[PDB]
Amino acid sequence: EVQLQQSGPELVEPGTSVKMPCKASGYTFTSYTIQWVKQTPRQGLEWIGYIYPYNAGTKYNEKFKGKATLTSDKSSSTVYMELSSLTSEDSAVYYCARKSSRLRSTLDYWGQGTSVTVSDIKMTQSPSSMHASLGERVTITCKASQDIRSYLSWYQQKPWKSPKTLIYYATSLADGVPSRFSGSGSGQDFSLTINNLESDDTATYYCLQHGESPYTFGSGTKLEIK
Amino acid sequence: EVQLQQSGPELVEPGTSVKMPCKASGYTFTSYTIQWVKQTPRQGLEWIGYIYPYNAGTKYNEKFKGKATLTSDKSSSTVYMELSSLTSEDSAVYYCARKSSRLRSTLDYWGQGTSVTVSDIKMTQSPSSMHASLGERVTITCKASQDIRSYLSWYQQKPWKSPKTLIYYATSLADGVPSRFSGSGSGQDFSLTINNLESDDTATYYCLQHGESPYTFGSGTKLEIK
Amino acid sequence: KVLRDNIQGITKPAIRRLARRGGVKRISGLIYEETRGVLKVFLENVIRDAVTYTEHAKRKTVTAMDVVYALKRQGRTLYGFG
Amino acid sequence: VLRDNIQGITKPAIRRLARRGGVKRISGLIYEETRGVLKVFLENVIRDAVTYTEHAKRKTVTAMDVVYALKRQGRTLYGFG
Amino acid sequence: AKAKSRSSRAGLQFPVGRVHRLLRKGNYAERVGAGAPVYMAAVLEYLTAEILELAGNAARDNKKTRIIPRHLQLAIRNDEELNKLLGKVTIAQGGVLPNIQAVLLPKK
Amino acid sequence: AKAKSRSSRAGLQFPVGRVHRLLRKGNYAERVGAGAPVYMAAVLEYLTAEILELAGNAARDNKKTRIIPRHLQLAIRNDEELNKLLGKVTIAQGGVLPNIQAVLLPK
Amino acid sequence: KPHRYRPGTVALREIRRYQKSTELLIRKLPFQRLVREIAQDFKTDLRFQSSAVMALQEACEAYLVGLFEDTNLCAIHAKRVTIMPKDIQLARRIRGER
Amino acid sequence: PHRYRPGTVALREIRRYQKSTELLIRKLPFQRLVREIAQDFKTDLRFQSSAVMALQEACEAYLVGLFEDTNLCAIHAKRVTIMPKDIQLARRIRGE
Amino acid sequence: RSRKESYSIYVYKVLKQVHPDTGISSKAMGIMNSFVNDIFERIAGEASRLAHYNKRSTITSREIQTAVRLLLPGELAKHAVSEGTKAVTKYTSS
Amino acid sequence: RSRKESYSIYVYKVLKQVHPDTGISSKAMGIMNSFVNDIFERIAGEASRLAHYNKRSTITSREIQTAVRLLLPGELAKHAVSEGTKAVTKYTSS
DNA sequence: CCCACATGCCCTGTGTCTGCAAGTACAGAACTAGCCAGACAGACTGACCTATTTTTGTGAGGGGAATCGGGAAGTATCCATTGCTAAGACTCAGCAATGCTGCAACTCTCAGCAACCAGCTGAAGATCAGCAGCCGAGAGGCCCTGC
DNA sequence: GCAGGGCCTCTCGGCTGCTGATCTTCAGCTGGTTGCTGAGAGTTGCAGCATTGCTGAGTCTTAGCAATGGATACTTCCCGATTCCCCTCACAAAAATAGGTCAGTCTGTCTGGCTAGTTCTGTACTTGCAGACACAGGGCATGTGGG
Repeated sequence: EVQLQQSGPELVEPGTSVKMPCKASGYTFTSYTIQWVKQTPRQGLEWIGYIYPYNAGTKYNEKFKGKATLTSDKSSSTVYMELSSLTSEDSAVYYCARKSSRLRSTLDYWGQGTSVTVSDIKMTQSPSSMHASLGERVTITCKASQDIRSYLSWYQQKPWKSPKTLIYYATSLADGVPSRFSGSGSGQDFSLTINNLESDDTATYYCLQHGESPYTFGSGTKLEIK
Repeated sequence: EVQLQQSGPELVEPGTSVKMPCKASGYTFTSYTIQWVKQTPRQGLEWIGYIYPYNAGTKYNEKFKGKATLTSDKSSSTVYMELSSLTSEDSAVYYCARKSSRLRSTLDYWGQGTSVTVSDIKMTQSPSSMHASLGERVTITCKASQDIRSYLSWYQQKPWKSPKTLIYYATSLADGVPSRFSGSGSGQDFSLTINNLESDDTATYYCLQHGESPYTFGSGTKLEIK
Repeated sequence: KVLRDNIQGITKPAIRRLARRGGVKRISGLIYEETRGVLKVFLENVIRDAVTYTEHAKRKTVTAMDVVYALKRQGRTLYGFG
Repeated sequence: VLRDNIQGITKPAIRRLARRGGVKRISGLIYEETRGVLKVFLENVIRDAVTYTEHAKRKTVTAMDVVYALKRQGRTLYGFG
Repeated sequence: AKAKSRSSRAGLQFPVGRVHRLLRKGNYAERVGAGAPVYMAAVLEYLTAEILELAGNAARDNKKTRIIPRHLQLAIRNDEELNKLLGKVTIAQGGVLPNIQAVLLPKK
Repeated sequence: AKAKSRSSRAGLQFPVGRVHRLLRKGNYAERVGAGAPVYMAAVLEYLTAEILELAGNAARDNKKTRIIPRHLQLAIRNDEELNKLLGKVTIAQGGVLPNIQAVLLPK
Repeated sequence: KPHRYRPGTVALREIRRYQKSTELLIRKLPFQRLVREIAQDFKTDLRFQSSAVMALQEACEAYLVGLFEDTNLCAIHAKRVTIMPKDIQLARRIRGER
Repeated sequence: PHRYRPGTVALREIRRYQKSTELLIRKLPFQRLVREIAQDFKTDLRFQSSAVMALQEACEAYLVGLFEDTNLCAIHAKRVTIMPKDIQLARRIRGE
Repeated sequence: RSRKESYSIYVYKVLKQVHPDTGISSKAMGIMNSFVNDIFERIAGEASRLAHYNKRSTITSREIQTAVRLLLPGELAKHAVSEGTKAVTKYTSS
Repeated sequence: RSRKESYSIYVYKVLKQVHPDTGISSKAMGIMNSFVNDIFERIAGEASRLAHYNKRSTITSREIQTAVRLLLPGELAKHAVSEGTKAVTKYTSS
């Protein structure tokens, strides 16, 4: 039902500007904020900012102010992000994802991604890479920098696909996620546990905190199966 | 609080038209109809019609259609009555009186009257005139023609003054009327009884039906004290 | 069965008739899509509460009484169906 | 006995109410209309408040009576009980 | 002693006993007074009598010998107090009051 | 045995016992179930926690260490769902949201 | 030359015709299909009473007629006789729906 | 001497009064009006100090909410000056 | 069946008392039933709220009269109060 | 002189658990008490109406959950249902 | 200003048809008559908290004079809606088959009430330091006028 | 578009007050435990009613056209609103004081809920019948396009 359509790859000359849409459908457009995430292989996922279509309110990351500017179009149910003065360190995949105004809620639905190429609290994931069989138990830790009151989420990203939400509020299962995945912990120590594995469970797992104004993702954990 | 101002006497040339105001105050002007009553020594009180300010709806006596025309002005809370083609048989005192849209209610407040001089159910009052002492008991009868289901009122008119309501619904005391007056009866037989008399009880007592569309007053009963 | 795109069954003359009963003399051409959207929003809001009542009563059939309660809790009391 | 205190709602006060309402230019006939609507609202609320205070067999109108009078007209007020 | 209905005792046509049972079984108060059902029946009977009489007058003015939702709606909407009482109430098959704005009529 | 509050049993801060007493003495039904006061206490605590957290964030943005009716009003009015829930509610000394129409602004 | 009524005459005729009757102005089968299509998003394999569908239709048509009355009022305020989506939005936003 | 063009001071006042929370009607006149209105329903009445305050907050909130709709109607009619006809239209659409 | 228990016969009695020759249709009967139920619920809820505000445990004719005053507009309240007082007095007189 | 019985000590505990360092004023305290009372009455009344409609006599967590679903909008209802279900499950285990 | 001919919607008619009004068994709820025990009423009493007062200093409101700028009335174009035709098409109203669901009407246990008890929670009421309001002097923002 | 002279805030800072977060004590409401019973679950089996299909007669939608009217732009004027200054007058804050009200505690009664019995009113079903819907036709207001 909920879909967040985006545009295709954008080849762009350095020094110019690019604007991409985040047309949304299947839900009340004004009741959910639209957050924007950039992903580079150098530094993984990074949070740019969000726009609240209800009152056109925005909030940007400290390091992304000026570079990015967010606008909303309530008539067409579309949200744009504009990047100005495109530097060489701007070639990445930009994801727009939906998030409710509730402090407990997280990024539940994402866009397929827009590949743009130009011609605080640190969250530490202890296992950088892991290997396991088809019926084993694995566990990922997301040791935090400061105290976040259970405001942590877990995402699963298949290769060249948008992330999928598994856990929110550090313990609650997402919509449609099987009971195999189970999160735990509060404060500064968090954990993700996958009960019995499959060939499908091969992906990279991220942990995101939204307890304070700049949202920070985890380093990532590439999981190998057999 | 509730007061219905009118104009003074108006000497008028025959064959012309006259408009008199009924400016109202002290109540919600739109929630009550304004009824118009003409009084001649020849035929006593007669009913012309009413206007409902809430929806500008009117209803006229069949003998008064065309002769009279009623309009309302919600801005100044004023009701006007127009008499067209003024014939010599138009010299009378015209009263405007308030009446709620409730079928039980009757003409509670009246205007002072405007003296205009040009240069069915028959309701029978048994005693045409009566005499009594300072402390006796008297009874007036208002035998009706057809069946009116308790929709009958009693009025007291001092000479050269507007009528004052005493009884409505054939039994209910009016507002401020002492308990000496007591009405009774239903169907076709009605009675008004004043328990103990006073020197200020000398007046003419009328009875009005409003069970059917043309309202008809009683012939009148002149009461003399000592 | 699966229904698809039934908001267009509220035809242009039907909206015209509703406007005429509403006392409207001249109707713009963009009024019809706006009216369809408004009607869809209203119907969704009412039917959500009706279905909530129906599933609380542990039934599979939506009843006129459930519709009446759903309307009543939105300040839109309806006389004639219960 | 108090007479004609609706004129105590001065023109600057109505201007301030409009400014808080986001109104930039105010016509000269707005003030009488505002006084009328304020009087209608106040009568409607005070009638219910007095009805409550006289059902309670009291002769002092209380903030709780005012709150109930507002609440039964769809104007719920937080902060007075 | 022969049974006398409370409706007959109070001179009403609405059921004082049924109204009392509905007041008791509706979770309104811990206990219900004796005269409260009588007062409730009287008020309800007066209201339905007024509405029905106005609707019957409308039906007679329409040259009809039977009250329908159109006559009920006409009676309710042509009276300011009944309109205020039933402002947020929809009457099925009642229609609307005939009303056209003045500026929509032809000038001459 | 030693007394254990139902709030402690359910891990709540709101009084399950008081909520049960208010449901029983409020003339809502003939009987009240065991888990109904727990459910109501949980829902009420969640709602007040959400409102208080938003109000505290607004107060921190305003560089204040206390929550006032202005902060409560800002928190409620800046949220779509909270505004829908409290649309017909007046907050004393809460003011209004700063909003000027575009056409009123000078060129 | 064939007879032709000037624009507005038939409009007032239809206003008088439809402000006097009580029938439902939307077709029953299209409205029922719309209702079932909307309900599919809440629970699958639902069933509706015919009286439930009729109650929904009466409520929806009353709501639309009242909204069109308010829209006409706003359009007349704007010194027009043509109702516009801006008038619809103004009426809905003053009513408290937007 | 310095003079601001018509509109600048008005916008400054809009920004000033949309930021504060104090009551905008004088307490003594509002209280006098409240007692005068109450005289029509019950003689020799009595008011708590907080009942009048609650009435004042309710009235001011109602007036601000009505002025917002009045401004919306004025803008719809392609003006910037609010008029009694906009007030009446706002009340009529609200259902008062 | 389960004894749907409407107000139809009472409404018909009132109709035959006010308009002896006028009938009624089934749809108008249902609308009148809905009206009676709605008004009963409104007044009963208001009376219960009054009792709870005043820390009473019983609903009395005073509660019903105050609820009638609060809910009915203008002369409707006056006439309904008169009818209720008359009926209560007659019932008390047995 | 008689146990006004507000929600102040509970709301202060919630405040100290969500924002440990900021306080609250008396006016905001009263506003929060009013909010809690209002929401309590709304949910309880809706649950009572549900029980009456379904011909029951007891208010259960199912009634409370349905009332919460009907009265709260969007994600508010979902998170409140989650919190209530979690609390009930924790309480059942004692 | 006054005529059309042409059409609309209103009134009048008998033939028909569905829906309302009336008669019966029949069962369930209401009335009666005790009896019981509690919620509320009548007459105390302390005692807040409302109201009518006097005084003071100052902040707001009111009445004016002038000028800008917005709203109102008038014009002239154009684009967008109504009115109409005939062609497709989707709705309706009637029939009849099936599987589904919403009940009714009996069992029983398990949950909730009730009513007693002690003891721990939460209220009223003192006391106090820290945050928020104030004053005042200082920075940069934007407005207005001139160029 | 660009520069310079008021005057108007957000921003500091340092005080001073009063309001919040705290500790103390008690009085009353909650929990623990027992034992009881009545409500709601669980499972049968019935009758109803929602579904889906099929037909085919008719009314209602749609599309395309052509040509009137109304909406929206523009300009000009003039009217009614803003700003500002001054002055005066009402508000607010204060300390007070009295008489009126509200509320609290006891006590005695009358009125409500609870019960078990009996009958009579209300419902449900089934009936004939006539208010009102049909279609079919005279006869009148006003229609739009003449003259």
